[PDB]
Amino acid sequence: MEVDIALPTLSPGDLSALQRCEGRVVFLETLRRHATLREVALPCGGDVLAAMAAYRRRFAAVITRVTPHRMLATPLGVGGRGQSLVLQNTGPFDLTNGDHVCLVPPLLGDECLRLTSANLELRFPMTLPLAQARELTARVVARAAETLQLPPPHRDNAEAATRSLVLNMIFLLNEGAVILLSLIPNLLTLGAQDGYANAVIQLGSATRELGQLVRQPPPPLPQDHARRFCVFEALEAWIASASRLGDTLGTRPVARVCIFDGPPTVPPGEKAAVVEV
Amino acid sequence: MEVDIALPTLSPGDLSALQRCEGRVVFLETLRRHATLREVALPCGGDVLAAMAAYRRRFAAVITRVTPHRMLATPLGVGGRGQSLVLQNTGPFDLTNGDHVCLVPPLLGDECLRLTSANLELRFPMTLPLAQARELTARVVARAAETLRGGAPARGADVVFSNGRRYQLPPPHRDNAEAATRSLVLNMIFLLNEGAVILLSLIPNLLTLGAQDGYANAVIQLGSATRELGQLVRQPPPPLPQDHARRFCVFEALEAWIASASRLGDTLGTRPVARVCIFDGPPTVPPGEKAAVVEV
Amino acid sequence: LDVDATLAALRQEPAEVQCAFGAYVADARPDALVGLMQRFLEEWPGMMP
Amino acid sequence: PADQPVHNYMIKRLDRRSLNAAFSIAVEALGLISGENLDGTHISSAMRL
Repeated sequence: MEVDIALPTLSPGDLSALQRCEGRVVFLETLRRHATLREVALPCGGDVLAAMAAYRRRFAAVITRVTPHRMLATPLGVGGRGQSLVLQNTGPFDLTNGDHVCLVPPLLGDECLRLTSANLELRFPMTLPLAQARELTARVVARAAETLQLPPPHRDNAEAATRSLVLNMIFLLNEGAVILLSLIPNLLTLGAQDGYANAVIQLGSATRELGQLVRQPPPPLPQDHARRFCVFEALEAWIASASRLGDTLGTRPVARVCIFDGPPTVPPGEKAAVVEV
Repeated sequence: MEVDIALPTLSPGDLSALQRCEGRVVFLETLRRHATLREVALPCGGDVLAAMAAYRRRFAAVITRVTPHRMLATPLGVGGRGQSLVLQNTGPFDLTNGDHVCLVPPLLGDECLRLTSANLELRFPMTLPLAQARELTARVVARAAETLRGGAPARGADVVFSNGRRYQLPPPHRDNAEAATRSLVLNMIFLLNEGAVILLSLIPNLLTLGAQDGYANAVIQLGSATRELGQLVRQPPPPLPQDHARRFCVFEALEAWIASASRLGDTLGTRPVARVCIFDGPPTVPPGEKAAVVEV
Repeated sequence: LDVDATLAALRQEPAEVQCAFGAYVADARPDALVGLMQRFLEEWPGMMP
Repeated sequence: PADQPVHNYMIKRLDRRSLNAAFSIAVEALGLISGENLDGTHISSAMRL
């Protein structure tokens, strides 16, 4: 399948600028075979949180050719996992070989191929490696939680992010989880005889600030402490949650980079082969 | 895209052992049509967390036929149409037909080739069905945790079933299970406690609601629309001037926790790498025996 | 003696107050210099985190 | 890894300058060469030459 995006008549002042966008990704809404350019288009920059929430509700598409009439595309993932294509990087950090990439809305705006003749503008999302996209989502959601190079939130959707976060956190509290919660001092004392044990604990740990301020008594034996065991259940639940906490706030990694011959690290603004996942 | 591996000739006898591992998986570094055996090697006594984190920055590849000269591999990530391929199951328990496999390090007692002629070691990761692996990880971690607090060291229920037969979950001291897993249990238990503490610090009165009518009502209201009982998160007290030795900004701690939790969740596998589509064979493949698979 | 530009450009950082004992004065009231020093010393750490 | 053969197409623009000089000739010569004021005296043709 090859999504076909039709174009209206264009002035030569912007057609030649659109030609340069040969390896960026756009977000359709329905996967019909044909679709006009006006359809696939997002308003000018605003509320990076809302936009990041919108990328979840639509499936991406990367474009390959730009003819004076017609502009092709490719629906990224609907049935395929090995359609090796090429897409250019537009994020600040240079993405290296091996790691996955995730789509993130742009910061500060200023990335808008404002077309005057057609009277519309596009905002192609930037591409970041997973390790840094996670951190960016963390920073933005924390800042949203603060309000009860950086744009301010809107207080209408930030509450939705807070709701998702607080739900995913609330459902960690289990009658088994308290058993683990009981050994905070037994953990700190273990984080003293060795080096790695102390290394795993952070500095503003938000728990060392607790284990040295409050004593907790032995836990109450739960109902039927003979038949079943609770710590196992709580830990399994926590694995199940944390395996899917990153995506529920940001976006799943959409493709991983593979290059057969070129230099490993590809700089910003340069195309690099890829395979999707 | 099939890569070959130069093989520094070892000896008779050992080469037979290398021939016996004609089905396992190996983690390459980069997709080049050549590679030296010295490259795909890991000290078979190693930290499980770091190995599981490194498994992401590599490519899986299965060892097809081997010869005294070289051995041929086939990567799994990139591929055309997802062609079939053979795989040697090496987990502790069998895997059925029509499910998904996942790659985890040798969490329990380890097995590792010791190629004494070439003086290098190899680790071949286990091959587990999805849910059973996601539960076995929790099993080993929970056993280590129960041991940690010096409580009742045994409960006779550290056992896992799979297709009838009962498995024993070998004792946790065999190779280095008291040392090569400490990192994992620490890094998991700590994050769990930190998440709990942050939540309780943002909502101080959560555990003083109705035992059955308040907490459930709060959860159901939170899951539903925007009432939220006002700022259900009470405004935390104002922090210190960031040079006082006891500054504590709760929100930056929440930020660090989100980041670390996401990172830990991604470096755990649990995203299927293949799927057994065996055909013309016994529907249940026992451990140690090959099994037809199609990559996902 | 051109500081107006320096200040007008340096105040972009919102704020941070490390301490206040070093840059604050106060107009005393009568009944001074016997118990007034006592009223002062009692909260001397109150100015120095 | 191996490297592919790379090409590159580049163009470069010209630079444009000029030159000039001055040749101001007098008025008496202007007249006499044209002969408009040349009177048939044996002394005028010498001035023409």
